[PDB]
Amino acid sequence: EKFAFQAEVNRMMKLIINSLYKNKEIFLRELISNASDALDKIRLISLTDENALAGNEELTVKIKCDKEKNLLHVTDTGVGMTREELVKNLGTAAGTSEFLNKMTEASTSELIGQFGVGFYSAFLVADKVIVTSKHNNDTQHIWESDSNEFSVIADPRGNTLGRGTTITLVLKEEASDYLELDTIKNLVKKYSQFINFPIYVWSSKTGGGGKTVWDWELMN
Ligand SMILES: COC1=C2C[C@@H](C)C[C@H](OC)[C@H](O)[C@@H](C)/C=C(\C)[C@H](OC(N)=O)[C@@H](OC)/C=C\C=C(/C)C(=O)NC(=CC1=O)C2=O
Repeated sequence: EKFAFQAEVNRMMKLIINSLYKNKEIFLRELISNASDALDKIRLISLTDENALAGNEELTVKIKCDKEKNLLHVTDTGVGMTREELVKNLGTAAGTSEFLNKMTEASTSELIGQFGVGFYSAFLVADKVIVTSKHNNDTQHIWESDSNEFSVIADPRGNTLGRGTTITLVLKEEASDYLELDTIKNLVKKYSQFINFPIYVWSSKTGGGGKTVWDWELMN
C-alpha cells in the first residue's frame, strides 16, 4: 500500500532542505506559491470551460491554525491533483546531478523553487505532512508522509474540498510559533506579493461589546 522514497534522492533532499534551517519560515512562501500555481491553472481552464469551477466556485487560499490539534492548514481551490498525480509527483532520475551542479558549481532558498522541490521545505517545521486533494477528474484522496515513507488512500470523508488541495502540517514542538495568528498573518503578508488571488487566515476578530467572533481575514 505505502511507498518509500528513492534512497539517494531522499539523502540529498535532506541536505538541501536542512540548509534552509536559518530561515525555516520560507516553507510558507513555497506553499503559497504552489497554491498560486494551482489556482492559475484552474483559472486558465475555466476561461474556456466554465463548468470547471462547479465543484467550488471560489478561487482562494485559506490558512487555518489549529492550536487545539497542533496543525497548520493551507488550502486552495486550485485545480487539485488526482490519486495518480499524488503518487507520481509526490514520490518520484539523473536530474539530481543538475541540482547539485547548481548547488556546488554555484542560493538554496531560490533553487528549490526553480527545481520544483519547494514543497519539501514544509518538513523544516513539520514532522509529518498530509496532502488532501480533489481534482475534477477523480475522487478526494489523502497523501501522508514522515519524510521517509508515504502512502495514499481514498478520503473516507468523501469530497469535502469540492475542488482543490489542503496541505496539513503536524508541527514540530520547536515550531509551535506557527500556530500563533500574529506570526502567521505577518508571514502571509510578507509572502503574498505577486499572488493574484485573495489569501485569508481564519482568525479571531473584535466583535463588539466584548464579544469575540471568528471569520476569514483578508491578508492581501
Ligand atoms: C509547476 O507545478 C509545480 C510543480 C510540478 C508539478 C508537481 C505540478 C503538479 O503536477 C501534478 C500540479 O500541476 C500543480 C497544480 C500542483 C501543485 C503546485 C501542488 O500544490 C497545490 N497547492 O496544489 C503541489 O503540492 C505539494 C504539487 C507538488 C509540488 C512539488 C513536488 C514541488 O516541490 N514543487 C512544485 C511546484 C509547482 O508549482 C512542482 O513540483
